[PDB]
Amino acid sequence: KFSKEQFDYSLYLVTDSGMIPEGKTLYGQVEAGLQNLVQIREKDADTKFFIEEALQIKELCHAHNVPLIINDRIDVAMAIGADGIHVGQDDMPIPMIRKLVGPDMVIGWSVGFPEEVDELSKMGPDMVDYIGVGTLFPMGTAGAIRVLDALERNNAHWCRTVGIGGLHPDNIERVLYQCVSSNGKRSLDGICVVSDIIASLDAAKSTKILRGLIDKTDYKFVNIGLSTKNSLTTTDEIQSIISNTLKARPLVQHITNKVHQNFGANVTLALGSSPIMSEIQSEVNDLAAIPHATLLLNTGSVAPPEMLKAAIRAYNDVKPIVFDPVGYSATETRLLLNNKLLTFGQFSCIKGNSSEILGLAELSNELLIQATKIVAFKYKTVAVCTGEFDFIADGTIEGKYSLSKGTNGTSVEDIPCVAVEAGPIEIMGDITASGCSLGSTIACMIGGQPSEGNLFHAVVAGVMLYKAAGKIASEKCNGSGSFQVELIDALYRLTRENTPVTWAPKLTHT
Amino acid sequence: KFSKEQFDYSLYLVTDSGMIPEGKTLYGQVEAGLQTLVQIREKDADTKFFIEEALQIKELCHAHNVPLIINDRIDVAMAIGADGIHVGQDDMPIPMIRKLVGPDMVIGWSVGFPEEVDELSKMGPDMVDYIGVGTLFPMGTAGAIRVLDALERNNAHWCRTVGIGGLHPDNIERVLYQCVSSNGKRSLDGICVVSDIIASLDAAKSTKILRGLIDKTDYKFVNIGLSTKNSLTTTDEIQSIISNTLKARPLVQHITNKVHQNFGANVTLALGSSPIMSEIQSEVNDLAAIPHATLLLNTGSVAPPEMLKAAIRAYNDVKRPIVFDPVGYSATETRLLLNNKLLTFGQFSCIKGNSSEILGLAELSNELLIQATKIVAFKYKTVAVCTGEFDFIADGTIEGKYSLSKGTNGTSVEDIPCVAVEAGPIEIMGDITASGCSLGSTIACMIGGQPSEGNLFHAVVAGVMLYKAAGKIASEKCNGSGSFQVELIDALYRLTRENTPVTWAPKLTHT
Amino acid sequence: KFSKEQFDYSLYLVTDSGMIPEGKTLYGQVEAGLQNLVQIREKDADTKFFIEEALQIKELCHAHNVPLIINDRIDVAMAIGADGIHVGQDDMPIPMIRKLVGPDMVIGWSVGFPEEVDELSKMGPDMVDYIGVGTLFPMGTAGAIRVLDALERNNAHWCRTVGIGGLHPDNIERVLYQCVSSNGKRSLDGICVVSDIIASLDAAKSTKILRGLIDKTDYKFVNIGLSTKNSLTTTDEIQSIISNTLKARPLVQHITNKVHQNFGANVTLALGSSPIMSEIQSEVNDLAAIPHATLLLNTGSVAPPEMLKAAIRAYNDVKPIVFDPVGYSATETRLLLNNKLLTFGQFSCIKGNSSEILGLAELSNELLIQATKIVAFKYKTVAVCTGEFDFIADGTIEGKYSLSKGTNGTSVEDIPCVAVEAGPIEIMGDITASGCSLGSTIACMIGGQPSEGNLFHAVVAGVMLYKAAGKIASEKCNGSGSFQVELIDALYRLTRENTPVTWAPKLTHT
Ligand SMILES: Nc1ncnc2c1ncn2[C@@H]1O[C@H](COP(=O)(O)OP(=O)(O)CP(=O)(O)O)[C@@H](O)[C@H]1O
Ligand SMILES: Nc1ncnc2c1ncn2[C@@H]1O[C@H](COP(=O)(O)OP(=O)(O)CP(=O)(O)O)[C@@H](O)[C@H]1O
Ligand SMILES: Nc1ncnc2c1ncn2[C@@H]1O[C@H](COP(=O)(O)OP(=O)(O)CP(=O)(O)O)[C@@H](O)[C@H]1O
Ligand SMILES: Cc1ncsc1CCO
Ligand SMILES: Cc1ncsc1CCO
Ligand SMILES: Cc1ncsc1CCO
Ligand SMILES: [Mg+2]
Ligand SMILES: [Mg+2]
Ligand SMILES: [Mg+2]
Repeated sequence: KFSKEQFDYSLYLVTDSGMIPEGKTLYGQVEAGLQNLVQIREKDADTKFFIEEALQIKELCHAHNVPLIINDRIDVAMAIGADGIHVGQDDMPIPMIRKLVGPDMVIGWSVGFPEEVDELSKMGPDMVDYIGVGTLFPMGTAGAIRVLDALERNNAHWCRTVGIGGLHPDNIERVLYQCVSSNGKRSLDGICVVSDIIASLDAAKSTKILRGLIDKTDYKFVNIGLSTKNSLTTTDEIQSIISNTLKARPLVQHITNKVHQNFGANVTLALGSSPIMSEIQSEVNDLAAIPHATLLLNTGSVAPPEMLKAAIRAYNDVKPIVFDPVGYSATETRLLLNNKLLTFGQFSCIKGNSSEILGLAELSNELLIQATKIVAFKYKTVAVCTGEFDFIADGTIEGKYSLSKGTNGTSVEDIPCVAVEAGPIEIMGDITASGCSLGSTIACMIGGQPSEGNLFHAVVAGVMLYKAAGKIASEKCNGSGSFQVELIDALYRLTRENTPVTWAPKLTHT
Repeated sequence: KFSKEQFDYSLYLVTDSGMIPEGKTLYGQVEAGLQTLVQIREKDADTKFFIEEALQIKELCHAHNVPLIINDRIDVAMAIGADGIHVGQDDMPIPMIRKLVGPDMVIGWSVGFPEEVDELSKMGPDMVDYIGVGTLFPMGTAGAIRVLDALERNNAHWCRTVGIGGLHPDNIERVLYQCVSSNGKRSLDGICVVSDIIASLDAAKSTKILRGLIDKTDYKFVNIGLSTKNSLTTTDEIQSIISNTLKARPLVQHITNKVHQNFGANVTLALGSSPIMSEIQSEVNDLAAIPHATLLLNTGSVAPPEMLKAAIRAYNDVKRPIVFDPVGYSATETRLLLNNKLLTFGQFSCIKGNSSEILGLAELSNELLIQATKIVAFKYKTVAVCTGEFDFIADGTIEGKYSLSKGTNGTSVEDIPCVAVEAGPIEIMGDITASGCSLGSTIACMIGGQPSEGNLFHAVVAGVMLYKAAGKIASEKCNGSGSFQVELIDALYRLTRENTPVTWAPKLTHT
Repeated sequence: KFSKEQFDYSLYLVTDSGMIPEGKTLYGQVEAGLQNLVQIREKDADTKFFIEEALQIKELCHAHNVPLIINDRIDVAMAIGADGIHVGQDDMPIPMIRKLVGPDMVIGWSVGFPEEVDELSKMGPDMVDYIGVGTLFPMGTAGAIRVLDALERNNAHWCRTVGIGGLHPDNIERVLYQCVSSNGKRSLDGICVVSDIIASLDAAKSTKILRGLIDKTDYKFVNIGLSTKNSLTTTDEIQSIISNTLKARPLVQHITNKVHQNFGANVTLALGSSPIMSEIQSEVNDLAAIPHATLLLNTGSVAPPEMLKAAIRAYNDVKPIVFDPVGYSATETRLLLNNKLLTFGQFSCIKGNSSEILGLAELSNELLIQATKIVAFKYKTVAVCTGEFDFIADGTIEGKYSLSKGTNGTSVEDIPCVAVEAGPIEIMGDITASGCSLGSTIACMIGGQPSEGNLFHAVVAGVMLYKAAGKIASEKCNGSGSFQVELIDALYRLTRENTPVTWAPKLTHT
């Protein structure tokens, strides 16, 4: 026997016999990754060849102290004395299954939505002693969290969790990283690979690899210091962020809709850094390669979800993206298109206005502080919420993740959030590409940071310089038209003078 | 719950959802059908829709007092208080299953070979409390008996049986009828039907029609007297037989190899009947419709199994008689197949072969040929003829009788009527070609002549004399091979027109 | 250099790069069969990869003392100093080629017809120093000989010959065997394999194999003594042929047209041996396997050339066929169908009447003796020519063949030919299947022979017993109809009495 409690879901290898590399058995693979938990899925063979393959492997496994788990069948295992069974949502009811296998056998369940964890919990312990969460990629992380959360809300502590579907080395760290509860108390208990150890020409190696990622603790997703800063941003600091980004001249690639095209192009080389509006898929790897490049990502744009994914990755592969979802919560179509981009990579910063920043937090004023803080954490990013008060929460937690210990209780309630204001300036809401352009700005700051830089300040820097240059234009203008041209000026000037002690905006604490 | 001893396998409906007539449910069909025993096959669906589906039906059955059985899915079975579970030769080991389901519950097993009945028995009672015999048609009856036998050679008296695979109304009586143990003590306990109640646009009526056949007990496969005759054929009888076939002038169609083409052509119109040598398919249904038609069937011939099955079926659809001459049952791999295959296309009125061929058909000296003839003629429910120095003529039709699992009231392969027709050494008879093909043409002509009140046995025995008779004569009147043949045909031509069987050379003994 | 005269064409390996078994080079193959002459054919690559592959191999070869020969090119070789070149009929003119490569270089030519050897010879020596004869199988042997003959008729002694196209172990002996001149002086100088050594998984082995066959001397094609008998057949002998074939009961399979079907069936078991008319392809191997089986082959029959080839081979594979070509020289279609069967296997005996026996000899009375003798030799068989005098020539030469030394001068003029007569019996020409039935007879004799038997006498036996039983019937009959039935009798009787001292026919010498 095994005790439910000795079940280590670290790296959970689920098989699919029909996809084995030639000149290699299944026993041959499952052995390799055993030397670096295991379930069997055979939804096709003869339930006798099933029982033979299963016994042959149940013994390999017990030699390594690891248990064995079976699929759609509740006859087989029983008949071969297996350690547990894992059924999908359209397989057999969870009560019936316990009535046969009785207490003492690990029961896996596939959970995609939360109405399912509400069920899972309306059954108590000794039924569903774990679950494999939805199908991340073919819902992604965002959905993984709606679940990890219905767990806490239901205090379902007995049930563990393993992430399943789409997992690879080119995305594992990220799944493990942003797949933490909303309260930060519960993360994922493990990962399920398939086409990664099974279909591998050398499963000795690949299993080592996926181990390297799984029990590391450090997702450095961007080459900029992620340390949690509690102390407001200091004049000397904003000053050096600018001095950096000027000395640096970040190449900021703009994938964006058409209105912001010219505007943001200037707002960029006004900040004294070169811009590139390229929506060509073959370049994305050549650009992201350039010394200080930085990616501005706008939604709505005329570009296809293929090339957006190509870029989000092209940069992540080299370690800093700024993402502007506009609207991202207006129409059905925008809703999708964003959520889909949001599973492609890991973003350095998500900047949105009060509608967008509530939509992402999953639907006033204190509210907007609660909200930015969610979105900052949920997507492990510095989130920015543009308004009369720009709020700037930091949810990156230094790049830390763990298995099922979550984050040392660092909820979506207690992360560093701030406030940048200079009172009523309605006439910033009456220019186009205004928020899109706070993006180009935030973006230039982040790009100019060196390794030892700090990501939070570079954003909090950007939001000042902009709110600052925005108070000015608003004064020196006759309306909208001129407002824009005086804003681009106020930026071109504010920066070359580089004397932050001047700047309009007051920086509070949330 | 049911007691194993309460399962009536009569009509055993095994489902397959993915073939339901539109504007009809499964419940919908399985309800007309319970107006016995039901099994549920879902080798595709979701184990959960499965379970819901299994429950919807378990009630339906229990309402008509009939039980339900699952398939491969032993868990589903347990899970829903299923009455039995039926698994295949490559599904879960029987032991394992009994370990989980434990006694009280029925276990079906798909059997097809005898090696499998042996295993079945080396496990004894309370394990496999019934089997489903192979796939009859896509092996056949021949190989259903091979198992029915191993079952009796292993007194596995607990194990019930059901025939399955290809079972339709155009072949159910034949299957029930010739699927009996070699000792005539055990027959099939019931039938499995699938495509025929389910895909029916009127399951209500298809179930009735399958009842009709299944518990009836009379397969009148040929429109001739099948009574078990025990007294030797009498001269008055062989005389009337001839008088009948002369006066009715039977049509004898000849599917036969190329040498026997002209020979038996004459041997036929020399027996006062007309011969057709047609291997045309379009025709068969037209010919076998002629008032006295009869089919003589040789092998090796150039025609395709397609047309042969076309023809065998043709005549059987109309209860007209078939004569079968399997050339070299073991001659060569290829012929072996061909024949074992045709032997499952219909119900023969007579099988005729030499010693080798009749040892081939009995399934491998002198007393031996009597035993063997009795076997071949019982196995395939027919009057079978082994030719040699002595011709032996066993009757195996048991009067067209069949029953369910009561087999045949203990009438084995050993105590059917077998006789014998010798007239001394005539070596010169096998030294002419188509001699056995031509004994057929004769047997074919004599059965052709028979009317309803006729009698199939005596009619075979008639032709075997007439032949061996004209055999003796031709031999005495020749000077070689070539001359022998022309004296034979002539001997026949004369013998009959004078029809005085008081004269004839050949002595009719008992086996 | 190599001297034309040191060129040993034993086993001539011509390449086709594009058909090499994986994990095996071409160098890798050509080496193997070198350790057990060689030409290169590359009608596709770049004439530079050609020149590299060629040099790489020209050196492998010279290490084994073997020369190298090239294909359609007269530039390459020259450029790579090769030992010879082999051009087809649609390649470059043979004069032009000599004008470039000049004397001293072996020039191969592909010759299929004889108008080509007439050309080949209208050029003298030093041009075409060899030829590869037609394309045997995809014309066959029969055509190989029309050529080997236009050689002699032209006394072209300089030119050697190699057989090419279709050669394999399952037919090599036969090609080498019946491919002898008409005068017996010149046989084939060697064989060309391709898809046999090149495409082989183990070319070490296969090259050994094709060597075993090539420089052996003994084609035992039938399990019956082939010795050349000069002494007429003796009564005691005919007597024992019968005693044998009766004691034996040969299973004689009859593939034949429909008229002879019944007749010959009797004429068979009259000779007290069992007959089988089977035209089913799946049986041919089961029958030919039976203790004393023997094949009767009739033309015209309703059977397809596929199943005829299946049988001719099925028997040859087990070692005795009797072949009756009727007509075989009437219509265009018959003409083909026969010539085609005549390349499928090796026949123990070819029985034909005076039209058929002239047609085969390639178009009176002395003539018919000259003719049967040709056909007997040409197809390395005992040929029988039915007439008023049945002639019986023996052209098997004991199963001997050699490379290019032919047969020790044993022409188509000087083989054992005889004559069986019993004067005018017109009424044998007025029954059907008469010659077809001499076949069934000849056939039963041959079948009953044991290893130590002799094939010539068994035929010469058959032709008596038949001419004998034919004189009788002709006497004891009223016309045709009865003639047949008294003939079948005379055979049934003649044999069981077995007292040859009686028999009508006189056996002369041709
Ligand atoms: N009433 C106000 N008072 C002070 N600043 C304001 C303001 N309204 C807008 N802003 C400033 O302008 C920026 C963006 O404007 P907004 O809140 O409308 O986002 P948005 O996504 O709608 C821009 P777009 O026009 O490209 O869609 C902010 O970052 C903020 O600093
Ligand atoms: N030695 C013998 N003595 C007496 N009768 C014999 C005999 N051999 C054959 N016969 C007779 O000839 C008929 C068939 O004999 P047999 O069975 O040996 O031929 P067969 O089946 O090989 C015919 P085919 O040539 O079509 O294959 C019978 O009616 C039988 O009585
Ligand atoms: N004028 C004659 N005198 C003696 N024998 C003769 C004869 N004419 C035919 N025969 C005999 O009959 C045999 C075959 O007859 P034939 O020479 O016509 O060959 P064939 O191919 O024409 C026969 P088929 O009728 O089957 O086509 C010979 O082997 C020979 O012994
Ligand atoms: C900066 C930029 N990026 C893509 S196009 C473009 C405009 C060239 O002036
Ligand atoms: C008897 C026969 N059968 C088909 S055709 C035929 C020829 C007519 O004498
Ligand atoms: C001898 C023979 N061969 C194939 S059929 C046949 C006729 C069966 O009497
Ligand atoms: Mg915006
Ligand atoms: Mg027979
Ligand atoms: Mg002929």
